[PDB]
Amino acid sequence: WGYGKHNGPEHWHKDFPIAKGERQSPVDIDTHTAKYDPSLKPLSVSYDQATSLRILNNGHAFNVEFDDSQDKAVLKGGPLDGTYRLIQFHFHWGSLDGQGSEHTVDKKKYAAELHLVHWNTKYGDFGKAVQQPDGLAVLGIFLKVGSAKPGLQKVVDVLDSIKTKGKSADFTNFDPRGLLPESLDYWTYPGSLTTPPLLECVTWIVLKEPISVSSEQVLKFRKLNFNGEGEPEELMVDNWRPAQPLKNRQIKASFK
Ligand SMILES: Nc1ccc2c(c1)S(=O)(=O)NC2=O
Ligand SMILES: [Zn+2]
Repeated sequence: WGYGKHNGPEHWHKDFPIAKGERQSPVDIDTHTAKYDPSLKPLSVSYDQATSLRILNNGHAFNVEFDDSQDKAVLKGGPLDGTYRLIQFHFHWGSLDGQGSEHTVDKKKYAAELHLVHWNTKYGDFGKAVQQPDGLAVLGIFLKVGSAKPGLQKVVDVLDSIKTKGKSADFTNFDPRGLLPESLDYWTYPGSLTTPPLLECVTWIVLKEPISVSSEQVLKFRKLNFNGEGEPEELMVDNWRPAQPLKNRQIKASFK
């Protein structure tokens, strides 16, 4: 599986039949269909004690990994019951500034989308959490091209060291608060992982307010490679799944 013609999203259902399931992600967020829920509590993002460890090119995206062996960076509140622990973040992006996000907003595609992945601590570890319908909470943040995001630049600068699949680099003392917009207003709905195995385990929490990154920052994302060292260069671009049918679901908004 990957993102090309021959093994991209339209093919994934053959190995992963859940691809055509009842709660697949991403979706288009139709802002005028979403229901404002005055009872959704504010989101609590508690990243003070976050301990970043490593950055890895996995052949599909790059992942910034965290020490999740204790409650140190956690998401609570909003639509969530209990405490969800940050494990990793990664992005999805385009070959052009006009595409790259997975979620869309009134069919608008952003240049990229950040996903901060958390697991429900009632399930003990990530692997058990993904078997549960409320196992994960993914905080999704859109990226638009404009001004640079200074809190992204440490990431951008290490990409050269992980150009190809399987490469990793120590990535300590990275503060993911630097990647958040000002507002924590959000939409939320029940969905899935957006890559195989496409498990239907996610509560999505998608911020309304995009962050702005520079063109130069996103260009550096686009210099990464899907292939391994020594193989023909296939640029890591357009690593996004397109919108899937909403089916029998409701999107709730935290704001009017
Ligand atoms: N645990 C996860 C593993 C991979 C992915 C996700 C979660 S995502 O945030 O749905 N987008 C993904 O690629
Ligand atoms: Zn993702």
